[PDB]
Amino acid sequence: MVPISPIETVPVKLKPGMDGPKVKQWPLTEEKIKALVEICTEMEKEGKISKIGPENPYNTPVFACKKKDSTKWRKLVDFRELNKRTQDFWEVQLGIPHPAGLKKKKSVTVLDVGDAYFSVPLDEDFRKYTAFTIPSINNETPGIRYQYNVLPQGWKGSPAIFQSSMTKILEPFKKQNPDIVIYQYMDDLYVGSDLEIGQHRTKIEELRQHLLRWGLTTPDKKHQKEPPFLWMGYELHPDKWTVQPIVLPEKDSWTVNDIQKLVGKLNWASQIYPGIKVRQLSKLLRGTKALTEVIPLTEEAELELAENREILKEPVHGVYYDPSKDLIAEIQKQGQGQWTYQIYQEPFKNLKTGKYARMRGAHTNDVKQLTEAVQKITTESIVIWGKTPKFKLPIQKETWETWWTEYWQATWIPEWEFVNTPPLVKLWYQLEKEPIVGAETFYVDGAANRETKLGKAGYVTNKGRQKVVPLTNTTNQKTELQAIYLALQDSGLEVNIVTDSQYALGIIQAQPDKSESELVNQIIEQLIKKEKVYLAWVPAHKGIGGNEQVDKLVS
Amino acid sequence: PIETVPVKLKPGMDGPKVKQWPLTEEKIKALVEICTEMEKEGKISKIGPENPYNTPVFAIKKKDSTKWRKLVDFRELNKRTQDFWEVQLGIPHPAGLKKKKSVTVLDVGDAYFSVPLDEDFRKYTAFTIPSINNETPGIRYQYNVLPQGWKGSPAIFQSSMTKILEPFKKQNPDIVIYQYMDDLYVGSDLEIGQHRTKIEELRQHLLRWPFLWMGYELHPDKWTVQPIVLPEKDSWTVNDIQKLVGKLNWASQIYPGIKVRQLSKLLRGTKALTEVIPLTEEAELELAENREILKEPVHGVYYDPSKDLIAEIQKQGQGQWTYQIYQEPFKNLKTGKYARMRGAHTNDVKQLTEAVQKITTESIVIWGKTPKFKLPIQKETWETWWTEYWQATWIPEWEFVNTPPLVKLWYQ
DNA sequence: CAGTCCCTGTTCGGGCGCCG
DNA sequence: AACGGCGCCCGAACAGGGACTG
Ligand SMILES: Cc1cn([C@H]2C=C[C@@H](COP(=O)(O)OP(=O)(O)OP(=O)(O)O)O2)c(=O)[nH]c1=O
Ligand SMILES: [Mg+2]
Ligand SMILES: [Mg+2]
Repeated sequence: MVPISPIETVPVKLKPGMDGPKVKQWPLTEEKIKALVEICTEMEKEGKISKIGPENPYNTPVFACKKKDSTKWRKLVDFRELNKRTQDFWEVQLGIPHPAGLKKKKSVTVLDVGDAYFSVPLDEDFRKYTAFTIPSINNETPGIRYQYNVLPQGWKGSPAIFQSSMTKILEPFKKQNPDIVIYQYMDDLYVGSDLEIGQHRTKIEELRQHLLRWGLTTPDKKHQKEPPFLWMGYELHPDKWTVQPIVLPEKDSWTVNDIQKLVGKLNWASQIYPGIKVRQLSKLLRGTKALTEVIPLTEEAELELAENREILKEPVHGVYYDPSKDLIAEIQKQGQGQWTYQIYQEPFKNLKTGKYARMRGAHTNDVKQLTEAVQKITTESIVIWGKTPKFKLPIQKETWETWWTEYWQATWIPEWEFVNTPPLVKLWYQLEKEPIVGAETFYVDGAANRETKLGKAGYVTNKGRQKVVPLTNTTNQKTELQAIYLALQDSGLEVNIVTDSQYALGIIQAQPDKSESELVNQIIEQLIKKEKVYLAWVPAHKGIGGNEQVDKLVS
Repeated sequence: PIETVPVKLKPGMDGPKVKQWPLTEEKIKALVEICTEMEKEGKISKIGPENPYNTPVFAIKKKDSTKWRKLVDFRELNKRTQDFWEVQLGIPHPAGLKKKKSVTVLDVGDAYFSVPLDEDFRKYTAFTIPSINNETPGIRYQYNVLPQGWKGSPAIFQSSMTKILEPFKKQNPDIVIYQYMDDLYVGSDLEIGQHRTKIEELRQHLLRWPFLWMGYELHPDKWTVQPIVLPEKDSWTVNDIQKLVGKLNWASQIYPGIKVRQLSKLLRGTKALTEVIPLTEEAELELAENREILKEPVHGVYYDPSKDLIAEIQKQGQGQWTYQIYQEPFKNLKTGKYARMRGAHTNDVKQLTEAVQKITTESIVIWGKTPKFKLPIQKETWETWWTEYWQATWIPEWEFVNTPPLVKLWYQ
């Protein structure tokens, strides 16, 4: 006979054709034994745990661990076998609140519900599926077995049920206090208002008693009444916010798991510290699949790590969001496919910063990557503020106009202005739209053998110029690119080039300025040196002009 | 007092589990206001996390409308109940709708809110309203009545809709009425004054039983086709003939009688691209014969009702967009071109959004289906902006391609 | 006409950061 | 040695299309 809590239960079923968990216990140290017998006894008197008998043919092991800078212990059941047989839940936690999205509030209070999962009941017809024995002695007393009447910590349904139950309890209070903002993340509650400090504590006490009607306690241990508030890992001040102090490890020998933690902290730090790079550091995490393997820091990864530590020396901070002012996002190019940006409303008062250094595609250019950075910032800004910022981009209006009007795919950038801060983003060469009068016409072609990997590449021109080059360990695609490279090498500043390679033509028409292929990079270097290049395509094996002639040479 | 029509998913398929995407502030505020009224009216009910199903939701504004409209992306749920709205209670498509001089599209989705939904099926209509900056967890609902944007809604309401439209169809035997998704397609050969008058009479028939006041007008008899055309120059260069032979060779995949023998003979040698080549007597004859074949219709090209429609779009530049609708490759059921749409010369995504909406509308009128689109855009670019410009109550299937223009086939 | 190859793309799962 | 959420950078497995070979 256990009392039913005021919180409405959540009906939880299991996957059909499957039963409950039946896993043997895990032999643990005697320290854990004296840290859980006192818990199952206190929760039994408080109605959070009931005792069962032999009529419950289930069992589940459970260990424990300490807490964050505290003296209390955390009981974490290992429901990994129950989760495989429990129904799937749709998570209502859609993201992480960011302090740059918080608005200015005169009074702020941060709460923390004590015994979050232990104050929300479990489904009545589901408590039987949570059985676990507790031996008092490691090899003497068989131990009386208990069950769960609340949400166990470790079950895959506990977070979703708590977040949904907490919302239903706050819904009536929020309807009675519309001007009060309540950021609800797991058990921690951020409460803000523009009321006076005196009147603010009044509504806080009203909220603490409102939650008390459902068994939710807000103890004074984690009650925050004055800044700086520790919320979501940030330091919240009345007019600014900053990330809690980030410590980067400094080992004399670096392995693989150390860099994974190093790049991780730098990604977390890049949200407010401008100019953080992790290209050369993450470049060390390629190929090697041994987490305990020492990796020496390259000269590029060492200079990259040194410049990041100097950025973290000076303390930085972000501001809060003012809906009366516009959102501005300014991007800079950091080189080597690295981009950094800042989002602000007043100049030099950054709401947050960030980086975009993703390299997608074997061949690309700075205009494509700038477009991708703008999209990443737009989606991020809609998550945090629900609107798109005005952009300040280091690209001329004429440059962008030339790119998007001529590109064959649809592409677009929202309302933006040019900011003249080098290095500017430009197109390094422009293919002609019409053949060039007076320029030598190169008919290029390349063929390779699938078996021997041997091939030829060459050209034939209208002035009688000709070349064939034998190639070893190549492909048809490589010889087609090589043939174009030969035509660019052996031509003047203006050249018409005729190929039958859809592969090669498609790469060059997208005006790439960088490539994972050394051959394409060499082609790009030649295209920049030229003054006019006209690429034309013809179908192969159709007896078309010089394409038929150069086809005989390379095949 | 209405028995709920039992609805079952297709055998071997579970409900939709699609994540909600971020919404702007004005859209969240609109959806919160809309859902509060619908909940007060019992059309939707709040649910918990024990419902593992979810469908994205956002809001749109129709053309020349300042009123927000809730729009659910039921695309996943629709193709998991395909044996219902196509096999059990299907809606016949009239072949005369595309022949009418004027066709008005009326939003009738609000009528579906009067029919209850099968209790065993309401869990599949779950959607989640997001919050800005993740202030609060998602606010989940499920539908208690027939939802807008679900293909099962017009199928179940069809028995009710027939009785309402029965007096009007008897009063006007020449008017063709077609129902697709939340819309009603009313076509007539009457004059513009007579048509709009008869449309208002039909609105009054529905009133005696929030977007009924709108009426998007169409003219399928004015819909044009964009055939493959060949350039006509006074002088031809080597480069001109190379592009021509390249175009005709690709065109031979559609018209098998196209020849390029006499035109390829003009390019014998290794000539400069800009060298002018005079067309021979046989080349004039062969090019003239090819221009006539491009006017002749393609052999064995007809619509198969059991096959999906496919739409390809090409960005031609300068506000020009070409498209082809087909079921089998090189068997195009329709080819067209759009020019000077909204966003021309400034926004590719808005134009592409407009083009997709136009093509889909034509496919509903002509065949009663929505095509699967092959969009010439990067996935991340489309998924960032398309909802900002969407003005339709349905959403077609799409995929993303990247085809560099080797030959300008559909627009010289 | 199939069956490969070459090349490039997306999907996903795990590594890490961070929150509870 | 647990659960859920988001982000990044990584690689393996997979799909898809031109082009060559039997
Ligand atoms: C930190 C943490 C938390 N949780 C779940 C359990 C309760 C809520 C909040 O945890 P908590 O605030 O740190 O402890 P809590 O149970 O609320 O008890 P108190 O310390 O607040 O008194 O999230 C979890 O399952 N694993 C974890 O590692
Ligand atoms: Mg707590
Ligand atoms: Mg070739």
